[PDB]
Amino acid sequence: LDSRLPAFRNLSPAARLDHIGQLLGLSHDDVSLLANAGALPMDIANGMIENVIGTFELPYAVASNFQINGRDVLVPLVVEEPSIVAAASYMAKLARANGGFTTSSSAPLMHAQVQIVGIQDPLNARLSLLRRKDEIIELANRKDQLLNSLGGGCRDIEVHTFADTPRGPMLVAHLIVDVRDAMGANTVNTMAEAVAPLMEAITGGQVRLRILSNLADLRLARAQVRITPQQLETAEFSGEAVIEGILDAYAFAAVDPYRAATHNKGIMNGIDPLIVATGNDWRAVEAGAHAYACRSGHYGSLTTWEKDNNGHLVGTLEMPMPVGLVGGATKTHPLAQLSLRILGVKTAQALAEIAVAVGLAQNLGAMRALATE
Amino acid sequence: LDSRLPAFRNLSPAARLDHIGQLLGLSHDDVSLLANAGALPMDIANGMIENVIGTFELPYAVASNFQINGRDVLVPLVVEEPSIVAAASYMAKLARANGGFTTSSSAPLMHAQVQIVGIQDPLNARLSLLRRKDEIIELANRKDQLLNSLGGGCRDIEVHTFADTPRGPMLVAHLIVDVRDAMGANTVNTMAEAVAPLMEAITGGQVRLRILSNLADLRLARAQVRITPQQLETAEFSGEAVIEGILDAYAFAAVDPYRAATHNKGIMNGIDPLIVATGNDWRAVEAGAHAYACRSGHYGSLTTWEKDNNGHLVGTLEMPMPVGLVGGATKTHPLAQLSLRILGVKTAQALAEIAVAVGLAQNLGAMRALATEGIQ
Ligand SMILES: CC(C)(COP(=O)(O)OP(=O)(O)OC[C@H]1O[C@@H](n2cnc3c(N)ncnc32)[C@H](O)[C@@H]1OP(=O)(O)O)[C@@H](O)C(=O)NCCC(=O)NCCSC(=S)C[C@@](C)(O)CC(=O)O
Repeated sequence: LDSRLPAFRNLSPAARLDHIGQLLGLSHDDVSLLANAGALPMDIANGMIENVIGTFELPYAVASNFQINGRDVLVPLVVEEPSIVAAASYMAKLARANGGFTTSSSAPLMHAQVQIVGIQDPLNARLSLLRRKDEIIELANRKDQLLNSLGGGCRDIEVHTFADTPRGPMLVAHLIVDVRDAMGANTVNTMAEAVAPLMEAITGGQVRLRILSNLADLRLARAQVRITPQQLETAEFSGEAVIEGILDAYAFAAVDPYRAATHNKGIMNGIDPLIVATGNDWRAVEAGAHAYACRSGHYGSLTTWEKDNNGHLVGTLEMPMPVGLVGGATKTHPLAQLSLRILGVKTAQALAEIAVAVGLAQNLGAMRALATE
Repeated sequence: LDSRLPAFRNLSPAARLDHIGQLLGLSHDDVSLLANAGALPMDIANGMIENVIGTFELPYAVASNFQINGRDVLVPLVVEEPSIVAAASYMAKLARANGGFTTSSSAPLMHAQVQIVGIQDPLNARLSLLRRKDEIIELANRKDQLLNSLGGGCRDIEVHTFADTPRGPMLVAHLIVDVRDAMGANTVNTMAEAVAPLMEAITGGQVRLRILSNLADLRLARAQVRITPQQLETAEFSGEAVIEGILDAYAFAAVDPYRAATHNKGIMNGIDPLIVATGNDWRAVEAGAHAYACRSGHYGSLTTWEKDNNGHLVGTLEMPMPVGLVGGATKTHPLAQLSLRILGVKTAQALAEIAVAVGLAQNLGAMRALATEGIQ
């Protein structure tokens, strides 16, 4: 694949769609899903959520120029706001000159919380759980034999205590679960429910909440980009001066939450539309993102911007990125499936890596514009 | 208006649309926007964002039972995830028995930031700006005649310093701008750019960033709800015990960020789908919400839950809520306009007040389910 899409910006929607179909070797019938309204039929929509009266469209777009670990990728995006897609495509074009985006990710590990109340010895009860951790892990894994055969499963447990709250002592167990190609919510919740009776027997306490955490800080995806000063030169400003301006803008985000909120919103402009296009839960991605940004005790920037030993601008994005290829609405929505086909992703972590590349690109675009006006 | 919508959950989509069309007196043309797929014309879609190749549908639903300061309201929602609309609807049903949701909001005030670097005396420059604030405020208000004539504009300035960063001393001025019925980005960005030269002249620094803040903590919207124990009784648990379980779930969120993230995500399950239904920017609402949740230096719960002196469960939500009745897709998408019609909102702050009511109801529904689920 060549993702450069020359003159895409100026083609009609129909022409653009035909080119995409040609590049990818889409069938006529796949192209029909975008060439005509109504790919989400009403019997599917009506079964997805409650009280349905119709469907609501947003535009479906494709960003150009992306390249991830040396492979060109086409990126579908669904959103209402202008300039997002153009900026992403432009920053991807710049990145390609220097190797594109380089990405990595952790295993798809999600937390399942099990909250325990009713005991006067939470700190002791924590150790009772840990002593019996293999038993707990085995009980969790008995509940999803398929996931274990797919290469996932409950890997570990961690236990945290809150001995002094206004509502009395609490203990919180986390199952740590590899959820393979799912976002993970229903997969881990089921394990949390399975182990609850055993945790009650061990601790002597009462289990209350059994629920994933959206702070998915064991499910991290990472992206890098590099930009040279020559690329950032304008009529008004040297590239070197733009790079210094971007570093100043970054330091401003790092110290001031009023700026960090906006800086990180720019990142989510790039990410959330890919999450929507793939039928994934964008509230989950947002909650993970912004809670992670404040993990230090200060709400700061998700990205970093620095100058390397050659004077080049180097950016990173590392963040939680819980997404699926299966589960929820990813399989339900025919255009979610088409998006995954467009992307060519074969694992959920591959999708997560593309997401962070797009977020990094969108922040780059915002940094560049704001440093050059 | 009566928003109870009896039997709604079991009616066909077409019958549901008929029933709300009767209640509202929707025109033929309004109803027909949902007779067939494709209500967003491709020429409008193509003008909205770049590189458009088609459209992407999500389900469009209406939550029932909502009442805001005594008035029934119907709430359109666009989202992919189950249980949200039902939970919001059921908690709204319970709320009605005790007066519905009570709401308030601040004026639609947004921050514009102007970042100034390279000043050798930033703390002194800040006073030079504050002395000249009327001048700055008048410059800000020079160009947007329409906003001024509608009762908005720049109201004030504040100035903050960060004298020691790794990139040297920074001054940051904020324009405080009433943006009336807009979210406000273009309004405040434009003002930030306009005032920049003058600030530079006063301070002697280089202006760098000129840009809104999404941490819209002067644009707050507030909701309250009340639920009695009799309303919460289940087969297994008294309503009193359910209240205690909900308070336990709240305290857990207040102390543990791993729970708070999830808890707040449930609020946003309620809010974001209304933002989407009205053509508004949900990334801006998300950023304001979650940044606000950590203003203290601890990432906590946006909602509060207590028991009052009568033993009733009382909940609050106060948060930033920047939304528009105008701008972008809110104007150009025919269903964003239909949603506004369904809602009956006449100002952006009224839309914000409904948003927080729905977020509050969603969080209550989520907690209630988790607090009452038996052990397996
Ligand atoms: C890219 C923009 C929108 C237009 O740039 P321009 O200099 O006109 O680009 P140019 O015309 O040179 O085209 C260069 C490349 O840019 C792409 N491109 C430009 N315009 C379009 C378009 N209309 N459609 C598609 N592609 C476009 C395209 O890839 C093209 O390559 P090609 O010539 O090979 O096709 C430029 O205004 C810009 O970079 N904006 C970045 C900031 C921006 O508004 N971002 C949008 C979201 S807003 C955001 S993230 C919120 C913030 C800013 O508050 C976040 C924060 O505060 O941090």
